[PDB]
Amino acid sequence: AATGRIVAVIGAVVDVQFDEGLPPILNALEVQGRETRLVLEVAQHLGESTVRTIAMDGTEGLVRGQKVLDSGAPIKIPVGPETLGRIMNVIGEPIDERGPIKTKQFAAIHAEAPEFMEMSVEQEILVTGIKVVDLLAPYAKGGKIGLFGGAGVGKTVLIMELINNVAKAHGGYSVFAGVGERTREGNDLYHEMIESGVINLKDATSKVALVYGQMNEPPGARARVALTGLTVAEYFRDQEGQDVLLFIDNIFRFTQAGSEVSALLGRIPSAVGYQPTLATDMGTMQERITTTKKGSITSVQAIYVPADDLTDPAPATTFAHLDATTVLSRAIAELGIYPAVDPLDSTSRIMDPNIVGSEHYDVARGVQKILQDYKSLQDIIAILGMDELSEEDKLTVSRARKIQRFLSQPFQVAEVFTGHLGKLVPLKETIKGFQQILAGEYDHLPEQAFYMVGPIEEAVAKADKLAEEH
Amino acid sequence: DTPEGVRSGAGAVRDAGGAFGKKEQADEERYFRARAREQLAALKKHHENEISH
Amino acid sequence: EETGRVLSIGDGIARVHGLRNVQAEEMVEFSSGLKGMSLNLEPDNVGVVVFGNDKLIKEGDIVKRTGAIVDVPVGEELLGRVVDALGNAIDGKGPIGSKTRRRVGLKAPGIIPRISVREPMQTGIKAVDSLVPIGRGQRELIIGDRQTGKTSIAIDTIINQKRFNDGTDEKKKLYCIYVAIGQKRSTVAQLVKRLTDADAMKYTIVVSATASDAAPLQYLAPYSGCSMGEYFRDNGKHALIIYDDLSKQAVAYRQMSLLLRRPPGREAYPGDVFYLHSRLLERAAKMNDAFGGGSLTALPVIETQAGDVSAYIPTNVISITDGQIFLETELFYKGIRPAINVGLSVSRVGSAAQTRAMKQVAGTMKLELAQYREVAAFAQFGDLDAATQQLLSRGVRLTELLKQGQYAPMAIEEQVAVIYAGVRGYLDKLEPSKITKFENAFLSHVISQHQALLGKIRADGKISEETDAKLKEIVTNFLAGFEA
Ligand SMILES: Nc1ncnc2c1ncn2[C@@H]1O[C@H](COP(=O)(O)OP(=O)(O)OP(=O)(O)O)[C@@H](O)[C@H]1O
Ligand SMILES: Nc1ncnc2c1ncn2[C@@H]1O[C@H](COP(=O)(O)OP(=O)(O)O)[C@@H](O)[C@H]1O
Ligand SMILES: [Mg+2]
Ligand SMILES: [Mg+2]
Repeated sequence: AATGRIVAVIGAVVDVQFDEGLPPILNALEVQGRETRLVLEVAQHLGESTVRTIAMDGTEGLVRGQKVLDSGAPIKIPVGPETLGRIMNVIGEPIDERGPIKTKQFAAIHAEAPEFMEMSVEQEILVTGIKVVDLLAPYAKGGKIGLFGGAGVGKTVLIMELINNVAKAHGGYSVFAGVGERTREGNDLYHEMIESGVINLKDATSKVALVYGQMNEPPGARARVALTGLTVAEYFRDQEGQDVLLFIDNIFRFTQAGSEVSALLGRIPSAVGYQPTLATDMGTMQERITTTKKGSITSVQAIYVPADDLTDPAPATTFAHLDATTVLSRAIAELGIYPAVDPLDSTSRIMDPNIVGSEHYDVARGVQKILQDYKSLQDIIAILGMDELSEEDKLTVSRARKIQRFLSQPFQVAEVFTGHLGKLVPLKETIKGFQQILAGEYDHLPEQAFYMVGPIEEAVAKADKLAEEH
Repeated sequence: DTPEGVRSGAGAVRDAGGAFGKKEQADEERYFRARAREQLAALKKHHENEISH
Repeated sequence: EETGRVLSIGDGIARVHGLRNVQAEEMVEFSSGLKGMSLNLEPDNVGVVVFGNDKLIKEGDIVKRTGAIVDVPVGEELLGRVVDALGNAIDGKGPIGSKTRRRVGLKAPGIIPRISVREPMQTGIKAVDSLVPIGRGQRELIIGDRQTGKTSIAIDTIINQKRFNDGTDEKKKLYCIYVAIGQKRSTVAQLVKRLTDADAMKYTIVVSATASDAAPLQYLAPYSGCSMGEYFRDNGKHALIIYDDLSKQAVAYRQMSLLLRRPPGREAYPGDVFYLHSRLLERAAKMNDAFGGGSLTALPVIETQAGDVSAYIPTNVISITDGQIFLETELFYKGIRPAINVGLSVSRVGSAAQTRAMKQVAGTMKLELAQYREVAAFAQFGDLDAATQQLLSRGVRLTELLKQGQYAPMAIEEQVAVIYAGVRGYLDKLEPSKITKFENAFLSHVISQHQALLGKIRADGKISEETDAKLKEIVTNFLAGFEA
């Protein structure tokens, strides 16, 4: 089909000249003669019937003049119920060594976004079981959740815990898109779900599909794996009227990969160094990941915050695309509170007394206010001394510290790290416990009793153990 | 005043991570570490009292 | 041999005209014998990076295709040999008898060929092996400023590997590879001298790309060493590699790309510096049993100017690595040597990549040190002996315990012994400035008299109750007899 020839191989950007009709942009080009499959996606019509293409795999071995065919369609991936329990690449190739993925329906990774009249206006609440999330920044069923955080702050652990708590319980299928992450973590997740039962290698009851492009992959591949995963999720939303859970790790890699190829594509660098087409491409991806009126897709996306700078363009743009945001602060993790959710930075759209209820809203706002007042008091402490503050100031500091400790919750996925058994706190118990702490009913209990506990019943019980060991 | 001028916020002392921030961090711990001991001892006395009765 | 004509040769970049059958990333040979790599295949010319001085190359030279993508002589015949980026021996001990050549740009193992990290990669450093354990197949970053001791940590691990290499079991044997990128020849020679006086060279391959060596050579060196380690990893053997100054590889990539007219980005580093470092480190993995069960451990070193770990390359490398060992100048000049900031230094446990005996004392040591750090950061003492002064004294004791000298790796059992001595409170009464003397004396006393205890600890891998009682006796007796 209009067999082209490679005219230049610079980095991942390969230019092909088509003597016959030029392939339209975003179509997939297959390089002939390579032992494996190398797919070149058209990016620009440079001119003189030449297309600038970004390779989806390594460009080593390419020789000028090599024949390149045109598929005629954007990269098409095997999609359907048969992808569950299978690991697939960006170009939809089985990488689990379990044979070909035999799906009767193929879909292209590139597609238009859902229309405005297809947007749903409902806002439910998803009880993850995490005290910080459910109280301060409640997640919503179908909403777009964002796990903002730096490096080594808890994004991967938190997302795996969310998979364990929600996805396992959720009857609908789930999709995990490992965009630009460590390959070791991908294998860990694959093995963990095998033993957990979410992926069954024997039967056909698997409930989670895996799309992985790790950082070992070339920049081009790392910029489309998210599109492949969301295409699979879209199939599980439109073709099948089911609720889906799309878990993507480090969406930031989607933006970063574009920055690694924009210069070769021929674009003038934008601020800091990202590609000029940052917001547009990010929206094109994100708008597709929504809950239409046909079906719901509750998406949890981990977003790496470069150098813990939220003002960085990549995390900054993604804030507008997410209904519920949970920012993991390194300073809190240094304090030891795990999860390291920043109580005064995390926000959710359903945090509305009409939606979450008056009591829930009041308790959450009280917690946030007391923590703000504690932040204010710390500056005074640094100069005056703790033994100089007023009794009201000391009471506020004590209660705020107790609340901060009670925010910490041991995770089942973190049982290996912390050593404590994982706990899941119901929303009612979370609200009741934080309300009691705000009231002061547990002021007599030491702060240590509130650290790494589940419900306040565990909190008071721990205090008694310490007294018995005193 | 003029918005352009750099504006400080609550917690800046601790956020800096300097000597004054560390002093505040340690000072808070030293106070409540002692308070917890008093509270824990009081709880132990309460437990002993209810054991007696 | 499809050949080309050098249109322009400048600053190591040859825009060869011809080579119509040249492969991308393929080595090409110049008329003078200099070898280059084709990177920028353009419609009319081929951008070739010469692996050496470009003075010999002149316009009109004939460049012949070698016919193979750049590869490095690979195998176990390179053990004990100081080689360059292209596998050419520079130790003057003779030609390397390698029979196998492996491409420097091979892909990393996939999801399936990997298994969870299990084996402990002992470094011989108390602080590393106790509070930030490193497992085999785990990429740990030795990040720090200049003259902070990162190379000291790496070489100490290299020397530590001896006690396992000279044994019998091949599971514990860990061949080492040191990749020197940008370090001067005198420094590399000093490192080799240390290794060959500690008889560690026998199991090390020292790939060297010094400052004199061309930017392409410095850029290729890490991949060469990684492939040499991949030889052991894919044959069931376990290997360790230290990419010294991966930042110096970044500047080599910057020079190579900019001289290749590739547009610059952040700090003029080419946009693919992240991939440059990612594809290298991702290769380090623990192969599953079906794939031989071998492992490749990577310890990249990154120099941070003024301790700004928020800089571009430091953040890029930090994201890639599993854990980071933070070395701070202030600790070094405050006496904590090695200057490991255990508070900020993090390392994924490697799914229990620490021996049980070490774990038992390390957990409590970690908790005590955390509490000590939280409370003893004032230096403005007012009056709480039971609460604070008790805690901070133990913290000082444990810090003195963590302090360790250079080129003296300790076996894991000896570390367990000393950490036991400190963590059980037996040294709380000992003077804070005499703790180090006690450490040395107790180490010697155990090794000489109670060597059976160390053997039992090592063999079992766990300190049982009976072994604990024996340790109680030993430490109490020596502590009583420590000061004559
Ligand atoms: N454990 C130690 N205790 C005390 N001093 C040490 C220790 N390890 C290394 N040093 C000393 O610290 C100094 C710097 O060590 P080293 O050469 O490892 O630093 P570096 O960060 O790798 O240096 P460079 O910037 O030259 O690459 C040397 O004087 C060395 O002897
Ligand atoms: N409950 C917890 N939640 C999150 N992280 C924890 C917890 N307990 C310990 N940790 C440590 O914090 C680290 C978080 O790192 P991880 O989430 O894997 O990378 P990132 O934070 O970049 O996503 C873990 O590797 C773990 O060692
Ligand atoms: Mg992670
Ligand atoms: Mg060094």
